[PDB]
Amino acid sequence: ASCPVTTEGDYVWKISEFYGRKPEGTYYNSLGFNIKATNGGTLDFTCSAQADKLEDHKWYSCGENSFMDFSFDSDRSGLLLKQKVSDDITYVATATLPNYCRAGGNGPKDFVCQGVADAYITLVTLPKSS
Amino acid sequence: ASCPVTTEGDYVWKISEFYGRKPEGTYYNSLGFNIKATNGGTLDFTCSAQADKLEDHKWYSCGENSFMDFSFDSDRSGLLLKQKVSDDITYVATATLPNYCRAGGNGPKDFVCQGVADAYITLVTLPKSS
Amino acid sequence: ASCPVTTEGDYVWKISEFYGRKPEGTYYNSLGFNIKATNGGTLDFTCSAQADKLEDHKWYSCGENSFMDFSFDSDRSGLLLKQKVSDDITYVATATLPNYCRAGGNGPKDFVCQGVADAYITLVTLPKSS
Amino acid sequence: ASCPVTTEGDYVWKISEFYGRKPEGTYYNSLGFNIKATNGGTLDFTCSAQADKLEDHKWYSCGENSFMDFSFDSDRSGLLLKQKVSDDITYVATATLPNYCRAGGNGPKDFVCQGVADAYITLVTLPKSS
Ligand SMILES: NCCCCCCCC(=O)O
Ligand SMILES: NCCCCCCCC(=O)O
Ligand SMILES: NCCCCCCCC(=O)O
Ligand SMILES: NCCCCCCCC(=O)O
Ligand SMILES: Nc1nc(N)c(N)c(O)n1
Ligand SMILES: Nc1nc(N)c(N)c(O)n1
Ligand SMILES: Nc1nc(N)c(N)c(O)n1
Ligand SMILES: Nc1nc(N)c(N)c(O)n1
Ligand SMILES: Nc1nc(N)c(N)c(O)n1
Ligand SMILES: Nc1nc(N)c(N)c(O)n1
Ligand SMILES: Nc1nc(N)c(N)c(O)n1
Ligand SMILES: Nc1nc(N)c(N)c(O)n1
Repeated sequence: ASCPVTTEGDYVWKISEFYGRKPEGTYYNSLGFNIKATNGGTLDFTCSAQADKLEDHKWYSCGENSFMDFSFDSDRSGLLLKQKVSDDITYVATATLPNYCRAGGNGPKDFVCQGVADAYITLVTLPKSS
Repeated sequence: ASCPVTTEGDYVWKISEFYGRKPEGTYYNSLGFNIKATNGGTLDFTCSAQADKLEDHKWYSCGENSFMDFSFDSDRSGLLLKQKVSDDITYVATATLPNYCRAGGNGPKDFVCQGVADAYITLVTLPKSS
Repeated sequence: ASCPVTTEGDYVWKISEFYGRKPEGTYYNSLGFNIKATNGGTLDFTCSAQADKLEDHKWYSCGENSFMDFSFDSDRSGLLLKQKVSDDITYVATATLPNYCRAGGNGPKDFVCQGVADAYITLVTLPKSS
Repeated sequence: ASCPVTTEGDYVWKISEFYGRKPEGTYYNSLGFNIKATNGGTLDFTCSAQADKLEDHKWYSCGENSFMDFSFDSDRSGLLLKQKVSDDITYVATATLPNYCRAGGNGPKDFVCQGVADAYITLVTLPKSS
């Protein structure tokens, strides 16, 4: 409404249901979130990754097939998405995914984090080239 | 080259590695194929479905998350894809996926089919509305 | 240690990282948890299900391939697992999966639940027959 | 019947619907097969792997969660399975998966292979230790 955020558009997607697990309270071993189109299109999918230790500032596929890559900066809960549409067109988008972490019960430094608010991202073309 | 087929374009995708299984030599219980962008974009994924009995002229998701649906007419090896880009824009596309079936060994009427040639599809906008 | 729970055995598995989403604060649309062997075997996997509305007291596969089924009673956070080992042998197992739900941000009655403690299940043979 | 093969048992599984793709007619980039219990138990799943280049004599998980690993010797179409049941018990099993390869259409040296017969494997305990 009067929120300083655009919540609909052909190049605007909603990010929701952020999850992550920090098995030792530091790095994530599991991270994910839902991505949905806002323009009445069909797109609605999970973007996630797992590893013994997930890295910051590293591209992960959103899934086995996915046309989308993502990267995370855990220090700022910052998400970066990338979509390469053609040889010459790539979109990127960013957001903060606010979340709350609490003890998960599976070890003395095990924490699980979940989103406390949705975020909206805008996809914008990267100049060809850098 | 001199083939009566367009093999590159922003709205042209390559279909390859068609597979299917007909457990009793009639209906499919498993069907799939690979879809790849031709314009240098990243898109490259598997579209598939399984059921005790897959139906002709029925939409199946390409995968759990997928932004794409497909339907198959097994009588003509005809594929139909659909992509709903927005409230008002939907693309559809069609092709024939030539294939060869041979005995699969898992029952006396078990046949497995695999693609013998790639196919190229063109995505075109459905008039709003029918 | 002095806890009234068995945490290791060939037929004892650890349940951890319970998650669930209640989009309208009532039924789950997403539920899952991790299952791990305690006896030094390799088994370690996710059991989950999604639907527009998940049902209580209904078997869901743990995953596409899984040899395990589960059911949930949301009124008591009660889990039931079933493993059919042979024509004549089926194991079942139960537990409570304690969890905490909090607002998820994706709608005014959206809640996300996560496990606050691990649980241990014991697999026991169902008499042949009921 | 009078076949020199055991087709049923608690430790005997049926292997069927072998598939593989050799993009350049040499190494596989995709390999898979179905595994089913013969004793009336529920087990029935796909074991597969993909990579730019799959390696011989290397363990691959059967799937993301799987309790089973496999390895393949492409020179003899030989399959090896491994199941670690406990700290001290591991089963292994072997078979030949007969198959036929034919041109797949997606490049001049692209071949796709599919099983021509089912195979039966027997799981047997590895002595503790080697
Ligand atoms: N006129 C067509 C506008 C809809 C384009 C939306 C593309 C979003 C994307 O996948 O980045
Ligand atoms: N100028 C942008 C043209 C590239 C658009 C390709 C969209 C293909 C699709 O997902 O249907
Ligand atoms: N002596 C063999 C004992 C290990 C059996 C564990 C089986 C657990 C299961 O999948 O239910
Ligand atoms: N008496 C119980 C016998 C059934 C055991 C089958 C175990 C097969 C496996 O997962 O290797
Ligand atoms: N929706 C969802 N949330 C999660 N925490 C996980 N792990 C998962 O796989 N899917
Ligand atoms: N970590 C994680 N979060 C999610 N939301 C999902 N779907 C998933 O599979 N994994
Ligand atoms: N005009 C247009 N641009 C895009 N980036 C996409 N994906 C699309 O479908 N149409
Ligand atoms: N039937 C089928 N075909 C395919 N090409 C793939 N990837 C799949 O998962 N299933
Ligand atoms: N809901 C849910 N929870 C999980 N722990 C996982 N792995 C999953 O895929 N989905
Ligand atoms: N049943 C099946 N066969 C295949 N060739 C493939 N690729 C797949 O994913 N599933
Ligand atoms: N290569 C391959 N073969 C299969 N039989 C299956 N299920 C799969 O996913 N991939
Ligand atoms: N006696 C027995 N041995 C095994 N190896 C397994 N898996 C099982 O369920 N029961």
